[PDB]
Amino acid sequence: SPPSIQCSVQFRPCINIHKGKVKQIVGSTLKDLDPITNFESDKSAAEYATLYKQDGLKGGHVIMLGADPFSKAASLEALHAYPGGLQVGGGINSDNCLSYIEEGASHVIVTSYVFNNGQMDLERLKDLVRIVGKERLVLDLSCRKKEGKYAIVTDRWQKFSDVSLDAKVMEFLANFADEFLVHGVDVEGKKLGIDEELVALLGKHSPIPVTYAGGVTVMDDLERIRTAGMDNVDVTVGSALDIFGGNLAYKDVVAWHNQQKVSVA
Ligand SMILES: NC(=O)c1ncn([C@@H]2O[C@H](COP(=O)(O)O)[C@@H](O)[C@H]2O)c1/N=C/N[C@@H]1O[C@H](COP(=O)(O)O)[C@@H](O)[C@H]1O
Ligand SMILES: [Cl-]
Ligand code: NA
Repeated sequence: SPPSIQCSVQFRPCINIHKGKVKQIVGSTLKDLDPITNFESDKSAAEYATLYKQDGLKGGHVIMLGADPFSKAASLEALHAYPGGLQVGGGINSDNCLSYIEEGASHVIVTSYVFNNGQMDLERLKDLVRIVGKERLVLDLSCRKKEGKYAIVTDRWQKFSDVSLDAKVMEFLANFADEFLVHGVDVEGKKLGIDEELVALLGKHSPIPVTYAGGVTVMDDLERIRTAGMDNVDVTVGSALDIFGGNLAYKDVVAWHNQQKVSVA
């Protein structure tokens, strides 16, 4: 709870593009293998990107949710507005991963492509690193408590894998990923608070930077990210931000992000 001169928890914004529009939803209600929608807008994804660039927020992510091809064009708008500022995910694979780097993304975020038959596919994973480099790959290990563990979920969170999120998995995938992104899908988009157990896990055993996402609702929940995460876990807020129809002031969340860069001088 008291500040840290060494560590600084980053706010990592998001842009959730579904069927061509910017939305925030309860992602666990997507059934495309109607989702509960928290917010829709016709504002171009490029305007959210420009806002983040203005406030110096780096390492946020654009998600192309679903197969609709108009989501691809809206994502390139945001990446073109904020070159190098955004990670981009949503159906990244071997054949298109490099293309997203060449459109201004700093990273691609991957889950489903590196999973086959419920297992981590080592050869697919090595193909990403070969093409884009580990430094431009983010692995998303979003998960859901199942039989006492955190099972990783694939295919837009509509399939349980057979890999559980634990220390041994993170030590291994860290040889292939610059960073980890982890949604607590049970609580995601539902504006009810966060998963403290998952954040505590991510902060104890992740050897590379890890962003938690899901259910951040009030400013006090940002202080739990610090507390449970031992100042090791970055945090995403989506459905609660006032710019996505919530009650949480985006400007307050930015101020909190800058308050974490504590300088003695
Ligand atoms: N059903 C889904 O919604 C879904 N499924 C997968 N993704 C992401 O897409 C990316 C690519 O996955 P693959 O296509 O490679 O499997 C990965 O990062 C996935 O986690 C999904 N979308 C996540 N959306 C994010 O949920 C967060 C909101 O938080 P909140 O404060 O609580 O409102 C923000 O990060 C939103 O952009
Ligand atoms: Cl699979
Ligand atoms: Na959401």
